[PDB]
Amino acid sequence: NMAIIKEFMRFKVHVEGSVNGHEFEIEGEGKGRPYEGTQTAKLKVTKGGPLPFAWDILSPQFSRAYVKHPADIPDYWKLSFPEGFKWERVMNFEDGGVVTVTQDSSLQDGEFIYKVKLRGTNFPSDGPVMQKKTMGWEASTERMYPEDGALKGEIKQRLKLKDGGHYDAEVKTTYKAKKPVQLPGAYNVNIKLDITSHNEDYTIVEQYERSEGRHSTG
Repeated sequence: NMAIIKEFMRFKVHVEGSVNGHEFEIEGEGKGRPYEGTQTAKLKVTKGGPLPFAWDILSPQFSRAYVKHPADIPDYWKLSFPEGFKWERVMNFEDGGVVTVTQDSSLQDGEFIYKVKLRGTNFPSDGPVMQKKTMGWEASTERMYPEDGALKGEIKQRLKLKDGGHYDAEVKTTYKAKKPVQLPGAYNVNIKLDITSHNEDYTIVEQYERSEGRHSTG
């Protein structure tokens, strides 16, 4: 797979979603160094803009081919190619907001292709998501473990707030290769996602993300 997952790779992403009933679409493209764990993306809202909610609930839904791993931890996402992988995620925010996501990752014409579907519900109208009071994610650690023939990850994820403090989410994701792939044992993925630029109404947004697997035993 080192022959097809090159040291520099591009991707395209399409998102269809709704948050508290507000429909939208995003198209974007990105690039990065899969073995170094780094990538950038530029996203454009193509339907439903400007979004009446915080961009930050969308940013983690877009790119698992770009996680650096030690040589002795199998990289489940890279090994799944050429066929690729899918994932499903649930985010429970502390004020009762919920985001559920499904995703398909494939490799076509030498680029990764990501398709995301998202449903956000039950965000309070006066809360930090619908009032756009958030200011980016703190760095996170996703605790990975194999279960039921799939790879699971759990995160206690924290969103900075305008007026101070944090807004918390509990996140669980199941990642599933489209063909049999060697599952890793338990380990951690450290993630930091930054919004590097955006226009005033967040209809054009650029991101940078660093993701690195680390042993949690040994």
